[PDB]
Amino acid sequence: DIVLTQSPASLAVSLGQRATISCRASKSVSSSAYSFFHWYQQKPGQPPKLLIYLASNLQSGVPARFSGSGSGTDFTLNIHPVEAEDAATYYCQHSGELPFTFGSGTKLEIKRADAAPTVSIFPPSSEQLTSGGASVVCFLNNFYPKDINVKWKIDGSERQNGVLNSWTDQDSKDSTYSMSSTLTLTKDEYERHNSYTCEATHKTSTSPIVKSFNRNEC
Amino acid sequence: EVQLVQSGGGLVQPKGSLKLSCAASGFNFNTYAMHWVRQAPGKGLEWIGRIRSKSHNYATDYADPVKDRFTISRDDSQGLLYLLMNNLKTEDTAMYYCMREGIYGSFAYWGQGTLVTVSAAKTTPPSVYPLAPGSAAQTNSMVTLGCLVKGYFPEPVTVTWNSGSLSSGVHTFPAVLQSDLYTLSSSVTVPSSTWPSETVTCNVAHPASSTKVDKKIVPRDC
Repeated sequence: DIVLTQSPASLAVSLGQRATISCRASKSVSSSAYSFFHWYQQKPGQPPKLLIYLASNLQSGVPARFSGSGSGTDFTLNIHPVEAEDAATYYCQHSGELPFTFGSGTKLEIKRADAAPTVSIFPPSSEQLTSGGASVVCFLNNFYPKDINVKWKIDGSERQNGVLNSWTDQDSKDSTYSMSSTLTLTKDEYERHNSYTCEATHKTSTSPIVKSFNRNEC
Repeated sequence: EVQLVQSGGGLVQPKGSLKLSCAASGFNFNTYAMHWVRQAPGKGLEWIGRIRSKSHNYATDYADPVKDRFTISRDDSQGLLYLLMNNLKTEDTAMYYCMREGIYGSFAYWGQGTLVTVSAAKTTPPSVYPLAPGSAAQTNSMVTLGCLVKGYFPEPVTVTWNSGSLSSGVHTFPAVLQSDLYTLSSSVTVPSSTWPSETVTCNVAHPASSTKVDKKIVPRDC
């Protein structure tokens, strides 16, 4: 097998700056060979899109800012200038002798100005309550960088048990991330406590951004 | 123009089988080699196999891990591509893709993907719950609302707001898998003068269980 080693696994670049993604191949045997390279861009919920064919030739439709190069085993993808829509994962591929193989993948973080999360808490729905369970949801939207932390507080106490978190892929238009945290208690213990805090620590702020709700406002 | 429309994906029990289809249109199908590729949730792309042209006797080739279990198949006169996968495994859980072999053994056009889940867990409809701000919350020019889709299997679901009319400040978060059940969430942010004033509804769909729920987001009261 021609086994492709991609590097880096991830990098972060500013709008307009240069991005370089490398791909290595082990060499194979027979003179009856003829093997080629190709690069693919894959965005969030989408099939990968062919960018460059045979190492260095450009594809119809993809902008002048994608270029490829390389000799023998070493191959490179260049993105300059980098634009917000380039936030994706990139794969190299080999096409000659079977099997066709893909590289490990390389994720492009678009580096962009620091930005605070817009956070919002939500009490459990009256409907879920009807069936013995209670979920309290917190939204920490449109922040940068990806790094964030959410602390749940039930009255004056910290609560780590039924906490479920979820992150979006970097946004394609602005370059932000969003997170969602769901604390899932039973109805019984939702009812025997009153104060509900969603506490968000992030780079943009020295003190935790706090949203709360008291159970006494239906 | 050139199109590949995929269908067939769904939950299957381990050791079971499934046939995926890939509907082609916009090019002379009978000339091109076709390919399947898989991609497990949160992982890389892996080659499955190729089926060649009429002129190459419909020759087929597979990545070894599926050598004796998978069959790639072709209907020239109707422009259809098939992948029947026998004796399925937990590891076979993935998004599956068909593609057209373009310029240099490269893959020019790709189908949109179809999810195949292999597990013994049972197919379960979701409970769509509203996320309304707490009654005694102060204003801030804009309000955020949401939906919680909890206790469902398998993926996918689709979430839209007002049938598609709100596509702007939407954040539909990837599902997370607790005890053989997925939990999803979706947030919508609107100008605070178009709610409660105006209608905001989330449209959830879970094709596996034939679920079609809508949820108006209501103010909150005693």
